[PDB]
Amino acid sequence: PFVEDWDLVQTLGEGAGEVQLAVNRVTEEAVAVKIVNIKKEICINKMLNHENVVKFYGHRREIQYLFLEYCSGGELFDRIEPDIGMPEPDAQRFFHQLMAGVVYLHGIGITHRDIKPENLLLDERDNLKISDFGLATVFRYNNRERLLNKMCGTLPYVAPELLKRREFHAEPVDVWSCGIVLTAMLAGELPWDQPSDSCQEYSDWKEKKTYLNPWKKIDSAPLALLHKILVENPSARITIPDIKKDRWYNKPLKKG
Ligand SMILES: NC(=O)c1ncc(N[C@H]2CCCNC2)c2nc(-c3ccc(Cl)cc3)cn12
Repeated sequence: PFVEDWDLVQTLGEGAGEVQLAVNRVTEEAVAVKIVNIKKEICINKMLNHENVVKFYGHRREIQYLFLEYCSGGELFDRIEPDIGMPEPDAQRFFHQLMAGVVYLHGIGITHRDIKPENLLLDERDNLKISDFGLATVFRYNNRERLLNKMCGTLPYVAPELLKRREFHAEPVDVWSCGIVLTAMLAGELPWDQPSDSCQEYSDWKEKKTYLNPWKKIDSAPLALLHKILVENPSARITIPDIKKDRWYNKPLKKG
């Protein structure tokens, strides 16, 4: 066990330390407790205020204890059936929410840098919340953008420029990773280990061999969006404002 007025029940997961479920045995309030960038993660977390971003309640040192909004729905990762994905209507809804969360972060000059299904949680209402800001950083301050120069993230989810460029813009990288997540949601598999020239799967994609997995499992509509997101040249890659105007993005979907 317990921290101050909170008792720790179970180990909900773990980064990397351990994420525990805490209950204010008195007020019965339930929140997530993460046990331990760290300094920056807290600083960044303190700026976060959005319905699609895990809320930060506070921290305590004592090993720093981060108190976060509890998402009982777990990771989006576990809603993805291997080799199958999930119903398109569910995928679209999660993607809508992911975009809302990313737009917000980018609007406050914050880049997540580690968007993946393991870092996207769901509340009791199955609302998506962006989580795990341990790799996040500021890319815009005083209205002045700063290019990124460090390589952070998770290989299957990183944009190709991150592996080939000295410096790169932060936004297009987060957008790319969102497209990898969309791919996973609709195909139940990742398209490649990494977006490098030495990767057969990536080369096949650039060569537009969509008759191969996982592209063949994806409907033409969402697939056309993926064609705009997973663009090698970050300056040609689709932006969020344009994603929001995409045909599939705006397609009414019914399940079942
Ligand atoms: N803020 C939360 O709530 C929360 N934060 C982080 C979690 N795990 C990390 C682990 C490392 C990768 N990123 C996610 C996590 N797992 C659950 C959960 C909820 C319900 C079930 Cl059934 C299982 C896990 C809830 N959370």
